[PDB]
Amino acid sequence: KPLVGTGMERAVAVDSGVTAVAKRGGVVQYVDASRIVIKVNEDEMYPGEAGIDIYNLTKYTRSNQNTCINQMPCVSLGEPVERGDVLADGPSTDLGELAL
Amino acid sequence: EIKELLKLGDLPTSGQIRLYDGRTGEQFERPVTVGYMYMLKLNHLVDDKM
Amino acid sequence: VLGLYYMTRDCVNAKGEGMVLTGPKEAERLYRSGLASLHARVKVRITEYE
Amino acid sequence: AVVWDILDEVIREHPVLLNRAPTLHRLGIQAFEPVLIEGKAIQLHPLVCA
Amino acid sequence: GSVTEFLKPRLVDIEQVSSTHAKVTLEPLERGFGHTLGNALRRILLSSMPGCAVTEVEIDGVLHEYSTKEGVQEDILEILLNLKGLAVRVQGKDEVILTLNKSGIGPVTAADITHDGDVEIVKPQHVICHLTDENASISMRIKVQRGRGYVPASTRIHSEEDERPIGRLLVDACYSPVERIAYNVEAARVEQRTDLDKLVIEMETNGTIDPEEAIRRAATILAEQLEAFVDLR
Amino acid sequence: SVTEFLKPRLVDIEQVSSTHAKVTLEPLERGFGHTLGNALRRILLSSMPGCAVTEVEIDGVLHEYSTKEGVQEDILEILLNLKGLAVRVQGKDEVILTLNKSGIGPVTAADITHDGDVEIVKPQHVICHLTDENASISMRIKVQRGRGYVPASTRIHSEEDERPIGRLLVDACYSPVERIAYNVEAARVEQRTDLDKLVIEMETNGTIDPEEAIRRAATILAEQLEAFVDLR
Repeated sequence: KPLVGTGMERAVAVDSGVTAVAKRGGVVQYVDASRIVIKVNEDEMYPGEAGIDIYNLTKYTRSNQNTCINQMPCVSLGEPVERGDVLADGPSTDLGELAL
Repeated sequence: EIKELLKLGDLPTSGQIRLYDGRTGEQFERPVTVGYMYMLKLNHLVDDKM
Repeated sequence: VLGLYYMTRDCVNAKGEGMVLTGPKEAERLYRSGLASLHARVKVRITEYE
Repeated sequence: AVVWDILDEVIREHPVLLNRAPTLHRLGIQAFEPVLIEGKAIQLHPLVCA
Repeated sequence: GSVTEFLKPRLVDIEQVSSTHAKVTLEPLERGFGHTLGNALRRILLSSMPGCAVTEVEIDGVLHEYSTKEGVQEDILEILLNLKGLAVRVQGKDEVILTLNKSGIGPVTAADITHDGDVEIVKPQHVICHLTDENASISMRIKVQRGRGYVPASTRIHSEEDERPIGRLLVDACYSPVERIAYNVEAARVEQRTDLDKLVIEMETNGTIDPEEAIRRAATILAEQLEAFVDLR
Repeated sequence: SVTEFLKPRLVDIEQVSSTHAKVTLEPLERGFGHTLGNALRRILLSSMPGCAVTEVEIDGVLHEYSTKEGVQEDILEILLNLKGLAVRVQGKDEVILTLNKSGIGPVTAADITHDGDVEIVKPQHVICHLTDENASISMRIKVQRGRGYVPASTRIHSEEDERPIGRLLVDACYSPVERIAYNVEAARVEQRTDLDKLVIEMETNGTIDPEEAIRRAATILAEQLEAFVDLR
């Protein structure tokens, strides 16, 4: 992280599509370097729904400028998760904060 | 406020501290600014252009 | 330029000022021994040619 | 390993023309007698940088 | 009088506050010499103190450091970076092989390694990685070398060893065992005589070296180098 | 091995004068060149024992800024001439010398009243110039042995007011060396493209050969470090 920041890093990372954002809050069910599995809350499920969401993390792919695009899980097991929370740090990102 | 933060952390308020030369060992005559800077790496790799 | 200017500058009070020194060799000895600061005003013997 | 020794031998006095794009004045191209350094960047004498 | 003689300091005091932090005392050192020895010892300690590092990683199913293994929250490259942080003490043999295997969900530590009695871990609870699935299990084979200084894999591949297998992973080597050195000198009160000084050295290490032995080895190399100057024609 | 280290060779000793020389060597490991150079500089400049003239007394002078007739050179000037007298003492710890001249011409350092335990190495030095044989200059110089350089401020004290009227103190550089300057050069051995070659340019007075000077300095440091080495 940058020690001296301007407070925009959170917003810039959130809006930018680099990071994975959990579309529904809940408690995390499964964590792995490649995929993440989330369990939604009781009040969040669609009536008649599985209640489980899955994301696949881009591990190592070529960028447009031949740089590297990687993603890192950044949550612990059984971690509560709110909506809009950052679930997978992308490149140049730390805990949802931009880190060039 | 930056001075107050510095004094909370017990650092010298002036922000300039004394240093020693690695190879010679005597103090630099005047205190030298030492701090923490955010430095980046740019795409102009020297081994690519050479 | 910064080094030259800082080297030739004088300070009215400095360590070892006032002492008379035989030549620039001993001036080197004095300063590298840390016994007299760079800005000390002293009287030294010099030689010049034309 | 003999190749490096030969390389030191050949460059012993062989100057190289050195240019910075774009040449604006006749001082923009100068010749130097090279020495070998490690790395992938040309070391330049500080003075001629002006 | 007694201008033609010179006193000899001694390692008078050694104290350990942290396993990776010690301070020793040299006494008596006469005027001027304190800085000479302080600078010499600091530079030599930072340069040439022997160390043991990790220059080999073999993981079941891992083909290169860029891949991923299921059941591990950490990617392989960061596993390697943490492995760089690992510290190992070996005294009976110049190169050694360690082993790590674990199937339980949770963090793994250096304490879990399969090791012989001659291999010692200074910081056993240091983390290596985290496992997250019951049916998965980590299995690693590690090779430790004895070396000096820093030698990158870019220089390492110059050996051009033949028949290097796919399932081999090369990791950068950093051997130096000392992290920081500070020296401070000030006048002492010994034999009620003035113009003596006590020299205090402070050093943070990774806990793999006795401070006394390290300082003695530094003195040894410095004296050996001086042996050329004493012999000048 | 890790214990093994590169051993430099004594490549040359380029002598320019009996007191001026250059010594260079290679190879040296990263930082060893600077380490050795700094250590040698400090040791030679500040810790090499030697003898020098420290105390003087001239008949008829009240203080450093007094005056004396006949001689164009002033008290500060005559004492700074006495500053550079190259003298070495055979065995004796502490010796006293005297001179007294009257003559239109040069008062040369060779005129000094010889004593068996005292050897002036550069006798042709001219102490001063005298304008008239009608004037006489008599001085007594005082030679001690010790280490390092001492300025006057470290001896000027109210507790030392016992010095008799008409006594002068000289900043005495006991160290035989006049100049030490080390520079490092990037050299290579085998394919190791980075290594240190050390060049020392050095200057002494007449008393000591430069090779001996460097030798002695190294000897002193090695002796100062001998017991900390667990080896032989």
